[PDB]
Amino acid sequence: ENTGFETTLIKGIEPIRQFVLAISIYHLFDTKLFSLLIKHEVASPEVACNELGMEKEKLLGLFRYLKNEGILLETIDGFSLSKEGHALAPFEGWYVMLVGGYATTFLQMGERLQEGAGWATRDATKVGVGSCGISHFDAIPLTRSLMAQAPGTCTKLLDLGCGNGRYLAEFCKALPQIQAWGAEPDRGGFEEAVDLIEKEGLSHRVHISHSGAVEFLDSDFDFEPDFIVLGFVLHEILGQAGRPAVVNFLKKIVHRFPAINLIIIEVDNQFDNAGAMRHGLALAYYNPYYLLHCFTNQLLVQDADWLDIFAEAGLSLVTRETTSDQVDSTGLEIGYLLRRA
Amino acid sequence: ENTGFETTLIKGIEPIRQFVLAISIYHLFDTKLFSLLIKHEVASPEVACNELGMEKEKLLGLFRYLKNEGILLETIDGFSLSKEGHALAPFEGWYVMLVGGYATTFLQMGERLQEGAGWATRDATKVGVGSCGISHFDAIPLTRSLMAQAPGTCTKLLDLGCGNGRYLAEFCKALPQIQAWGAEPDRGGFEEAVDLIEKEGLSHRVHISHSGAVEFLDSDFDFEPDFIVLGFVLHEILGQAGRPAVVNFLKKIVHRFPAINLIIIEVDNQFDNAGAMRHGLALAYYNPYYLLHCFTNQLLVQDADWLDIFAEAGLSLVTRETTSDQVDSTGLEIGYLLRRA
Amino acid sequence: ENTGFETTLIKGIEPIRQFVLAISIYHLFDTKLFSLLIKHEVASPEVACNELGMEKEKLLGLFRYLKNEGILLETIDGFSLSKEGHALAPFEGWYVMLVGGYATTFLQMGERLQEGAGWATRDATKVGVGSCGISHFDAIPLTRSLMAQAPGTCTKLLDLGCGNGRYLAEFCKALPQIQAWGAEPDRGGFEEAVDLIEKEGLSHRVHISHSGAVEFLDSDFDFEPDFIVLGFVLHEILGQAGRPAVVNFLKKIVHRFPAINLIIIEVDNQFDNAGAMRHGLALAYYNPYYLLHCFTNQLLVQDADWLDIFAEAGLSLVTRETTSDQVDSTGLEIGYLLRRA
Amino acid sequence: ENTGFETTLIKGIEPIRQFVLAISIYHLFDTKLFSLLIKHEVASPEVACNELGMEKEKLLGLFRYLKNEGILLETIDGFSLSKEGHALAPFEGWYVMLVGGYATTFLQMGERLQEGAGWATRDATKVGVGSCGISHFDAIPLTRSLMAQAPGTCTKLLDLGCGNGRYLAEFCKALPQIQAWGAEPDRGGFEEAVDLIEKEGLSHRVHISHSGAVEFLDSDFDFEPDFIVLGFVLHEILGQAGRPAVVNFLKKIVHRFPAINLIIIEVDNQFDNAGAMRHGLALAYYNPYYLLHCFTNQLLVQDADWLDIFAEAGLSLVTRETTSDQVDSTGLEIGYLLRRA
Ligand SMILES: C[S@@+](CC[C@H](N)C(=O)[O-])C[C@H]1O[C@@H](n2cnc3c(N)ncnc32)[C@H](O)[C@@H]1O
Ligand SMILES: C[S@@+](CC[C@H](N)C(=O)[O-])C[C@H]1O[C@@H](n2cnc3c(N)ncnc32)[C@H](O)[C@@H]1O
Ligand SMILES: C[S@@+](CC[C@H](N)C(=O)[O-])C[C@H]1O[C@@H](n2cnc3c(N)ncnc32)[C@H](O)[C@@H]1O
Ligand SMILES: C[S@@+](CC[C@H](N)C(=O)[O-])C[C@H]1O[C@@H](n2cnc3c(N)ncnc32)[C@H](O)[C@@H]1O
Ligand SMILES: [Mg+2]
Ligand SMILES: [Mg+2]
Ligand SMILES: [Mg+2]
Ligand SMILES: [Mg+2]
Ligand code: NA
Ligand code: NA
Ligand code: NA
Ligand code: NA
Ligand code: NA
Ligand code: NA
Ligand code: NA
Ligand code: NA
Repeated sequence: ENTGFETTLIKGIEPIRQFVLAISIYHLFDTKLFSLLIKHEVASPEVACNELGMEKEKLLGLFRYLKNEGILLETIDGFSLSKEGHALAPFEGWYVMLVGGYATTFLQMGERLQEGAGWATRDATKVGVGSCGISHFDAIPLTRSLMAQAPGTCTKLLDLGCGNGRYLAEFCKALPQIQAWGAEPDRGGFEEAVDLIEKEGLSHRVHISHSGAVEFLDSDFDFEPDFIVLGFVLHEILGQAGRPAVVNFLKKIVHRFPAINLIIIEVDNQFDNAGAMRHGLALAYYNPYYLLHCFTNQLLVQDADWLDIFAEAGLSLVTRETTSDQVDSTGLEIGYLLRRA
Repeated sequence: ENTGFETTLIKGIEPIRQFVLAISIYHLFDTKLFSLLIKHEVASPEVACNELGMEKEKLLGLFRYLKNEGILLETIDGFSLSKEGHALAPFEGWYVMLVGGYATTFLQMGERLQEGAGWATRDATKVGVGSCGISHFDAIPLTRSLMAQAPGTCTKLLDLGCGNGRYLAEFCKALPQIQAWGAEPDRGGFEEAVDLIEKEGLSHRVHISHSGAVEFLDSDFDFEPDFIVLGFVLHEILGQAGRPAVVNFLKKIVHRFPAINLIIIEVDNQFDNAGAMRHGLALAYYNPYYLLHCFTNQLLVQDADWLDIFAEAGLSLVTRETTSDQVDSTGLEIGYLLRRA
Repeated sequence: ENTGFETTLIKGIEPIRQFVLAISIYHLFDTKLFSLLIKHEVASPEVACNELGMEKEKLLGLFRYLKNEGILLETIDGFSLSKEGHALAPFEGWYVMLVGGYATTFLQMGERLQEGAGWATRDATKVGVGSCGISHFDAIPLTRSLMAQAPGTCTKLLDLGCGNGRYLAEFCKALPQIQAWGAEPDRGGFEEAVDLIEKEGLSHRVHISHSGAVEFLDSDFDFEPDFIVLGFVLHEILGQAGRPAVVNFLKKIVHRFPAINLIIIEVDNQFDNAGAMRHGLALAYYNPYYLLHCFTNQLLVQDADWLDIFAEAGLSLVTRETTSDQVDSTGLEIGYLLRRA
Repeated sequence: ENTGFETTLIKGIEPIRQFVLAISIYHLFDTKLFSLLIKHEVASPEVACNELGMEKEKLLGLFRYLKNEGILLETIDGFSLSKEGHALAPFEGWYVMLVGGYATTFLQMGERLQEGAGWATRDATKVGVGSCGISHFDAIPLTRSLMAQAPGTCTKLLDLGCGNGRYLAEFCKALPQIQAWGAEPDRGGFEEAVDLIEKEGLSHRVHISHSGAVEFLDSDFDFEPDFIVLGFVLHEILGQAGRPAVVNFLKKIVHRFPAINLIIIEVDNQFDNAGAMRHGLALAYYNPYYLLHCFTNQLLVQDADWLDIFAEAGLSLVTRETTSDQVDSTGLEIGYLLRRA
């Protein structure tokens, strides 16, 4: 009979309905259709196709799908972002990072669970670009707050694992005296960083290198940074190379630059903390973030584990802060301002 | 200031939270962890790992993620499906089809929108296995209803595009006189069909061929089916080969078997019908289904377009029915019972 | 142990969380706080209190509650409507009708289920005001569409069960030549109608009477309307007085005004129609609407039952239409344009 | 044109859809229909009507409404609780308290905001019965944990503001040696307490008095309790009588019983704490709870304010605990075990 089955089916596949919506919103941003709709206000599929070099029948299908979900409006003149569509604008970075960067990673979990199957891969170009977009809201203001509390003023800034260079673009625009250097090991992210710096008119003040963090510190250069930012990069080194390697890397930084101010941003691993995981942002963001870190070659640890690593590396904590409670009130994103002990 | 940003962020990325949940539920089913939890009732990560050949730290991460979402319970003895987890059991086919089969397809939409980029690919093995799982609820009962209304009793059944052979397994178990033949062009789906038929003890009554529908009808065989089922296959032929090819294929069927009863199941294309698209199942299932058909080499048309194709092919409609309103009340899934005019 | 109980509790009481939010949004509109926030942009509790004659500690509690739900933003200068709060503006009529008018009705259902307990009461003033607010979107445009299909021109309009007189105000602003008369039996609704007509500068063109529909038609007056509108009033007469009374009332209308055009708006009773009840607006609005109509002295019947009543009353159907699919695509709200047979 | 209005309307009035569902679930429990469906498994409206003395057409309306929402299933034999309906069972206390006890309170907020309008009323019988139902999960296990940490053994227990006496029934069933006395000032709650104690076969061990807490301590009796429980009652006395009255009341307790162990359960007022208010249970339960406490004659204060009151009353804190993180992980429900300083 299957009595009452349909009502249970509609609820049972609600995650699938939102799964397709999340990928469709990601493409709406990533293909620049979102930016096109903002600029044109109303655009026919023909006009959007001519501008972005797309095929009309496929574009009309995406637009009809989004209109059925209320993201777009359709009039005789074409399609436009609805109020709900416009409201998505600030969240671009989260879609780019988690869908663009990590969709393949989540899809690989079944095969990667097998004994000896290795780490799930990701699209590190989208992870870096998306992460930088998110950092505009949480990590960049946290880094700015920590920088203002250091005894010295920043004049030469080094950002290792810089993604598309958004921290350097924001700090340099706000603080005109700064000269900066970013290192990004992902080739795609490195190319986006060189492009962003050029587009912002900062190429005379900011250089980007295609390099990993450890290899950059082992390389030869005359730049003498007074600040180094490690935004969510130490846990990647921790997973990739191990704890002794992280301690040695931090020791190398203060051996080479004894007067440097280090700003480290990390996520506290509270995956197994029942109360922390009930916060709406811990469930929407941190729960999938913790899951992907169990399948990739990256290792999140607790606030106390980081403090112990800093002590072992011969670093003193100047101050520790979490993000503004207006953007992320979980207390899981922590910034540390450190100096040589 | 970003005043009130976090509350908007939690709602803004709700599709991403459910996107990861949908992929995680898909793996819970696909890896056989769901079946293991049903059998064991409670299982430690060590016990599940030993049984399925998995790695404990990755499995513990998936289990902790699912426990945070309420799908699993954790006690000192291990993990178990919660009431919410158990409730997911009937929906396996939808997760396997839409996530397993079509996740890559949705992820390809951005690149496939470009002029000349071609059709998005899919994992046709998962599409066929998942589709057969869904058909247990909607299309198999619809096919059974249409078969009972035909003038002749079924003795030799041909199922073209059979997936894992679930229609043949269900009809043969319920109707012991039937001999059946299935054709599935996807190698993976064909192998699952041979395995399912063997596991059900039906290899003496059901044969499966690795073949497409048109090529199967052009092949040489002595089998004289009195019923042919085309469950969601004509729209694939329509997209792949065009309307004249579909008409010629239908004409070939009644030329070769003039007394045959044809049962065709298709989805009515009402993507642009405002009222139809507000039904909860049209939004959860048919909206993403219509979207994927704009990006793959398959073409959905309306009920009237199908009736016109049948008239052109020299077929008469015996009866037309939609699915039981207890499982799918949209009126979009339509079954046609046809014979030679 | 209550293992995993909290996650089930948060979902289990989700209807209670939204129950309080719905009442709070209703008060935000009804107390004029919503209009105050629109005008001031930002207001401290002190400023809102002084303007509306409210108590600061209670107002701060409502504001903090709404801020936690994201309806309001709080800055050093005070509270403001968020983008989410602004987006609620068009829905005022639904909150005023279903919460203001019918909260007491839903709350009485437990006691009214008892044998001989009678009909649940409602706040008919809020039902009329709220219903008129809703009608701006659905029923007024439907009435306008039906009026344009009638032969001749409207010069004298009679609206029986007019609520706050919104149809008369809207029709008088679009058709500056018409004179109008409204009858509303609820004293509160009648007083709101006299006030709305005066505020719109229409008192020289529109008269309102405190009267029921049947009693108005039995009264003495020289007004010769060429159009009579019965917007969701016949089913109230049907419940209150019975089917013979409705037929007699309709007969009386065309006996007194043989050349009149009648426009009747009614809701088709499809409470027991599985497919109809899966539409998102059927669940959000029509399911509670049907429930209220089982506990109040009002009777909804099917489209065919209305057509039979019109035939028995000696009326002929000129045309029948449903609402625009841009506002209500259920097909449940039906407008009939009738004349004497 | 109202382009795309319907999709915005369905989301805009989602709180109203859940508002009606919450009231309907409350009645399903309160009228004993939920218990009837559990016992019968399947019941026709006629059978439920005959058993509970209800009217068939109204009951059929409630049942059809619930079936459309998936709470009930309908077969030829009648209606039954679906899996979703069965899953509601543990949450009865929350529906009885917040809907039964406080629906009138939320509905009065608009009028009670006016200067000099006084405190909103509530149905204290439903608040006490509902609160006791909730306490089975959170506060009773917390009280049991605190009792086990006190020196000696409980033999005489006094519960002031006992509601329906559920703590006394549960403590008497787990500790068969204890005698108990409860005081409840609400007449309805007092009568439910006398009935519950009798139904549990505990009338020879447990006495209930119709009295407030302060008046009970001022009355004459020979009972010498070694434990007194004040479960969510001190904040009611605080609002009703003021801080000096609460301090005097606590002083009176240890003056009369110098060796007594006091167990006080209170909710920490973190209404204005951004991070606390993002927890799913803080939004679902504590946000409406805080709102009700701004409109009723009850005052919630912070953990530090309670500790200060205890110090001023001459009490010393033995231990302080929050609820099990399996049921309530907000840290907002706090239990204090106190003794004379
Ligand atoms: C999570 S993203 C953070 C980007 C940026 N720092 C921010 O805070 O938004 C981590 C970045 O570090 C890069 N990365 C990974 N391993 C690294 C390594 N060993 N050295 C330097 N960067 C690394 C990744 O490619 C990626 O761009
Ligand atoms: C949507 S699934 C439906 C499976 C099954 N008939 C059912 O109703 O559940 C479509 C199936 O047809 C197969 N198919 C695709 N093109 C085909 C063709 N030209 N001939 C035969 N089968 C085809 C696919 O590989 C897939 O297994
Ligand atoms: C659902 S409201 C509809 C108001 C308005 N016609 C509209 O379409 O928005 C029904 C109105 O009819 C009024 N009413 C109820 N019984 C009536 C009667 N016997 N005669 C006239 N009006 C009646 C109610 O007081 C209420 O104002
Ligand atoms: C929130 S209920 C808590 C009931 C029970 N103690 C529990 O923990 O579930 C508060 C109860 O205290 C009662 N109450 C209110 N004012 C009181 C007073 N001054 N003295 C005693 N009880 C009071 C109310 O009637 C109600 O039954
Ligand atoms: Mg990382
Ligand atoms: Mg297909
Ligand atoms: Mg009505
Ligand atoms: Mg209280
Ligand atoms: Na981040
Ligand atoms: Na890892
Ligand atoms: Na299907
Ligand atoms: Na296609
Ligand atoms: Na209406
Ligand atoms: Na009625
Ligand atoms: Na409580
Ligand atoms: Na209060």
